[PDB]
Amino acid sequence: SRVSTRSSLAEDLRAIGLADGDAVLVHAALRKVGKIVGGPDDILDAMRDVIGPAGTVLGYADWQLEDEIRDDPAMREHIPAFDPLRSRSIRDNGFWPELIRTTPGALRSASPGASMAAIGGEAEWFTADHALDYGYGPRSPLGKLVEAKGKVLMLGAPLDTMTLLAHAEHLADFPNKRILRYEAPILVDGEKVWRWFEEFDTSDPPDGLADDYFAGIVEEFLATGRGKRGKIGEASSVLVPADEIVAFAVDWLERWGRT
Amino acid sequence: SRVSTRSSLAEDLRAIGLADGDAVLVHAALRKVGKIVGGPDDILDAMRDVIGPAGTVLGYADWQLEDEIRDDPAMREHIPAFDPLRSRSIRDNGFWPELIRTTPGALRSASPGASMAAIGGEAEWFTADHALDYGYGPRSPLGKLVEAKGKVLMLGAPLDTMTLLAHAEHLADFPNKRILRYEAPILVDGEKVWRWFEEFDTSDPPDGLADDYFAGIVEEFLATGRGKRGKIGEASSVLVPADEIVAFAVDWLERWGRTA
Ligand SMILES: CN[C@@H]1[C@@H](O)[C@@H](O[C@@H]2[C@@H](O)[C@H](O[C@H]3O[C@H](CN)CC[C@H]3N)[C@@H](NSCCNC(=O)CCNC(=O)[C@H](O)C(C)(C)COP(=O)(O)OP(=O)(O)OC[C@H]3O[C@@H](n4cnc5c(N)ncnc54)[C@H](O)[C@@H]3OP(=O)(O)O)C[C@H]2N)OC[C@]1(C)O
Ligand SMILES: CN[C@@H]1[C@@H](O)[C@@H](O[C@@H]2[C@@H](O)[C@H](O[C@H]3O[C@H](CN)CC[C@H]3N)[C@@H](NSCCNC(=O)CCNC(=O)[C@H](O)C(C)(C)COP(=O)(O)OP(=O)(O)OC[C@H]3O[C@@H](n4cnc5c(N)ncnc54)[C@H](O)[C@@H]3OP(=O)(O)O)C[C@H]2N)OC[C@]1(C)O
Ligand SMILES: [Cl-]
Ligand SMILES: [Cl-]
Repeated sequence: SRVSTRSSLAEDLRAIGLADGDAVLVHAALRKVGKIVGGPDDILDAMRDVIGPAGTVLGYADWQLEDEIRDDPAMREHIPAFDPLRSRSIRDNGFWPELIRTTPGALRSASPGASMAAIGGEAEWFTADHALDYGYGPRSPLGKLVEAKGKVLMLGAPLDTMTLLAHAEHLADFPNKRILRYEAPILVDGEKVWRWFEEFDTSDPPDGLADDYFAGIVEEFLATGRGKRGKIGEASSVLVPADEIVAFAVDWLERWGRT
Repeated sequence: SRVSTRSSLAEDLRAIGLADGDAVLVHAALRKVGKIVGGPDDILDAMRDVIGPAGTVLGYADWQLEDEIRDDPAMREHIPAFDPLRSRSIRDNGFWPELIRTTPGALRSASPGASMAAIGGEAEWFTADHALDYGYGPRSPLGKLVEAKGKVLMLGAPLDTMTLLAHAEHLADFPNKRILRYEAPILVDGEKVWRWFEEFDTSDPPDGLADDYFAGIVEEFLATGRGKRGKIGEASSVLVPADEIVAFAVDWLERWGRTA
């Protein structure tokens, strides 16, 4: 139990594989890092030191609308619409996405449940044109992370929380993919509008698979030797390439689909 | 089991005395408000609905640099400078100042430990020209709140967290006022420099007074029939005029200083 600094976190970052120009989606359990001089913003600052101004740091924001509130007819006129500039990140994703979203210069994508926050050189591209329906498919920050050959850093975070594998759930061809259909309010140029949405279910695993089955896929990909386990401060962390673990996961799901 | 809405919060705020054009400094214990459909941002939205675009909402941000870290020379090069655009509010003041600070359009003043976040029609005036030394005196959002005849809302918050009374502590003529001197990093045209600061002590009360004596002062002020109590959602709340309670508190302290 000793203090991390902005310079200290930068060298831990490089030791795990973070490099110049990297785009990296980060899932964090910030308590695992331990003591930090300047708070967790030192983590994001050290990240931008390593990747430089061309790199991008992302976080999975989502938003705070509860399903039972959304579907309560008495609540309709009182629910604030999703606003990429104002809607706060879902608390269950930890402070990290909210840390990014509230950093000046950061941007947030338009697809509510799948919304990502991004800061850095390509933050505008990663958050632009996010599909409202199927916000985990190719027209999403997750698809663009694969396209740009980005990475995913699990910063102390349990491996089941790697949202990128939901992009694999979208791409993979396996039978009986559940489809969700829901109505939610979104801000359309400043005005609240209720819009119907549809997507593949991301809150429940496919039938047969366990809730934390994302964790097993990550563990299998690391056994291939294409990842990197590393210590960020005091937090056991994993850095994996985005395109390689998506392909590994798509094949994993399609193979299971043929059983 | 009651639920607050932006609409019902605006009714509660009008009922306690918030009005069109007000400037209100808010101290909040948001848990006491109870369930809110849109989360605590409904409170800020309802307030802006009541006071209108000419009104201003404020919160007491401070910042997160700890005294033990600040004074440890082994930490000196690693401490980030205070940046009114990036330094997060001290967590001890609750989510409310950070809620305001991170709302687009909000501004945050320059005097680190005394810094305030503000949003609304006069947020720029309230946060401008905040004195680095004696940041609770006349050149501060607290002084400007008195000047603008603003209000203070304790939103479920304990009455001793009324930071406006530190402005009265600054003005009050009583003997042996403790003066604090400390060094802290700030940005001067976008570059970190360490600067020495001076102010009257706000982390400890005057010698002989309890740590929570602010609360007694507010209660004594309400005992005169000025101010107003009411429920904001489920939160027992207090709205007082800024100028009247400062004059009351300065009188209270100066009369106390003449005893013993
Ligand atoms: C419409 N909304 C959704 C919709 O989008 C859709 O949602 C899906 C969702 O349901 C799925 O969930 C399913 O799968 C998940 C994963 N298996 C489990 C639930 C299950 N139903 C979802 N799968 S994706 C999950 C993505 N999650 C993450 O990225 C988070 C990863 N992190 C962790 O898991 C951590 O373990 C965490 C839980 C966050 C707790 O860690 P910890 O508390 O230790 O650390 P934390 O990060 O919280 O920070 C603490 C320290 O931070 C410092 N701090 C905080 N604030 C500070 C401030 N202001 N200043 C300075 N410092 C600060 C501080 O040091 C803190 O420590 P301290 O407090 O001092 O002690 C896919 C989804 N799409 O369907 C459902 C909905 C509802 O419709
Ligand atoms: C350099 N820094 C300082 C320096 O400035 C100087 O500081 C002075 C300081 O030392 C003095 O302290 C002295 O006096 C104080 C007051 N008597 C006591 C200590 C003493 N030494 C100081 N005096 S003034 C203090 C001003 N304080 C306030 O304004 C706070 C008022 N509120 C309260 O007190 C509450 O009781 C509180 C503590 C906040 C707890 O309330 P609560 O539990 O209800 O928490 P919160 O309000 O945050 O609400 C939580 C809910 O909010 C929702 N939420 C949160 N986050 C959300 C997100 N992301 N999304 C959506 N919703 C969110 C949610 O519902 C939460 O609830 P849940 O978690 O879900 O259950 C003067 C100072 N100048 O000297 C010291 C230093 C260090 O040098
Ligand atoms: Cl709205
Ligand atoms: Cl409480």
